[PDB]
Amino acid sequence: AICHDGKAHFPREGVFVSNGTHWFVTQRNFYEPQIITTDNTFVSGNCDVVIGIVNNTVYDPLQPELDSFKE
Amino acid sequence: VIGIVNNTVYDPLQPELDSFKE
Amino acid sequence: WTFGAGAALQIPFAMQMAYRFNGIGVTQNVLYENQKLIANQFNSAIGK
Ligand SMILES: *[C@@H]1O[C@H](CO[C@@H]2O[C@@H](C)[C@@H](O)[C@@H](O)[C@@H]2O)[C@@H](O[C@@H]2O[C@H](CO)[C@@H](O[C@@H]3O[C@H](CO)[C@@H](O)[C@H](O[C@H]4O[C@H](CO)[C@@H](O)[C@H](O)[C@@H]4O)[C@@H]3O)[C@H](O)[C@H]2NC(C)=O)[C@H](O)[C@H]1NC(C)=O
Ligand SMILES: *[C@@H]1O[C@H](CO)[C@@H](O[C@@H]2O[C@H](CO)[C@@H](O[C@@H]3O[C@H](CO)[C@@H](O)[C@H](O)[C@@H]3O)[C@H](O)[C@H]2NC(C)=O)[C@H](O)[C@H]1NC(C)=O
Ligand SMILES: *[C@@H]1O[C@H](CO)[C@@H](O[C@@H]2O[C@H](CO)[C@@H](O[C@@H]3O[C@H](CO)[C@@H](O)[C@H](O)[C@@H]3O)[C@H](O)[C@H]2NC(C)=O)[C@H](O)[C@H]1NC(C)=O
Ligand SMILES: *[C@@H]1O[C@H](CO)[C@@H](O[C@@H]2O[C@H](CO)[C@@H](O[C@@H]3O[C@H](CO)[C@@H](O)[C@H](O)[C@@H]3O)[C@H](O)[C@H]2NC(C)=O)[C@H](O)[C@H]1NC(C)=O
Ligand SMILES: *[C@@H]1O[C@H](CO)[C@@H](O[C@@H]2O[C@H](CO)[C@@H](O[C@@H]3O[C@H](CO)[C@@H](O)[C@H](O)[C@@H]3O)[C@H](O)[C@H]2NC(C)=O)[C@H](O)[C@H]1NC(C)=O
Ligand SMILES: *[C@@H]1O[C@H](CO)[C@@H](O[C@@H]2O[C@H](CO)[C@@H](O)[C@H](O)[C@H]2NC(C)=O)[C@H](O)[C@H]1NC(C)=O
Repeated sequence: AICHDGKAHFPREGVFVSNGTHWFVTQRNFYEPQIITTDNTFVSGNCDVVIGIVNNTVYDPLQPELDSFKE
Repeated sequence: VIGIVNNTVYDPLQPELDSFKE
Repeated sequence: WTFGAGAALQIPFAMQMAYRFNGIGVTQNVLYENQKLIANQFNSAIGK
């Protein structure tokens, strides 16, 4: 899973992988990394339960649009 | 549909948009 | 199950269990949150 803001994100359909520096989410039968966003994942619980969770940032697709909207 | 029921469905984007505007 | 189709691909057993749980229609968060209980139940069943 991924720790973003104190919440545990799990992939909707796929697995989290790391190429050494960055984290992506990809389907389980063909490597095509995708940026980890709220659409690829779903939240469940907090960071204190899962074993092996890792820190990372989860991009929010609505955030850039909201920023332009604010501007 | 037979058996449907009143209830409210909360839209996640609604609080974000309304909070931005307010 | 990968070794049943082609070259065996390593995967942590917890992740494999999440895959199986998703296969039986249960969200993998259930396992990732109850892993200790599932492991204890499996060990107890094997002992039995
Ligand atoms: C692990 O993965 C990350 C992500 O990069 C992506 O995966 C890599 C494995 C590799 O295939 C990349 O081609 C692929 O995009 C690697 O980290 C770097 O990420 C940046 C941006 O994604 C890539 O961009 C490259 O490096 C510069 C980044 O600014 C720039 O010269 C080029 O990017 C162009 O486009 C970006 C878009 O944001 C723009 O900002 C730039 O200014 C520029 O126009 C260039 O394409 C890098 O390829 C990735 N690698 C490096 C060294 O920067 C990471 O390297 C990779 N590590 C390993 C061991 O695989
Ligand atoms: C993912 O990120 C969170 C937040 O960084 C990690 O949780 C840990 O939270 C504490 C406090 O928010 C961070 O500092 C802590 O301070 C207390 C003060 O008493 C100290 O006792 C702790 O040892 C800790 O230093 C802490 O940086 C942070 N830990 C990490 C590794 O980031 C959470 O651990 C991260 N998830 C992982 C590593 O799987
Ligand atoms: C299962 O659910 C449906 C609801 O979609 C029930 O439809 C029944 O239709 C009657 C109208 O004739 C509804 O009005 C009430 O009926 C009862 C008799 O069940 C009557 O005594 C009342 O005075 C009133 O007219 C009724 O609400 C509704 N019945 C129920 C239980 O919901 C259908 O009957 C239901 N069947 C069972 C076994 O629950
Ligand atoms: C879910 O909620 C809506 C709103 O109550 C229900 O639609 C129906 O809407 C009418 C008017 O808003 C409610 O009164 C009705 O007015 C008409 C026109 O005057 C009249 O001919 C009817 O006899 C009735 O008095 C009506 O109560 C309301 N129906 C219900 C059950 O609340 C809709 O039916 C609700 N659906 C379910 C499964 O509860
Ligand atoms: C879901 O059902 C299972 C039944 O297989 C429950 O697993 C076990 O439930 C017992 C009842 O408490 C737990 O006993 C434990 O005893 C130890 C003694 O030191 C202590 O850690 C606690 O007092 C604990 O109660 C046991 O930990 C637990 N897991 C096992 C046997 O592997 C489970 O509690 C149920 N979960 C629910 C209803 O949320
Ligand atoms: C898998 O095992 C390794 C090794 O235990 C873990 O990495 C850490 O490595 C140091 C030294 O080898 C140990 O002292 C730590 O206990 C290890 N941390 C943990 C949590 O075990 C690695 O983290 C383990 N991965 C998972 C998901 O448990």
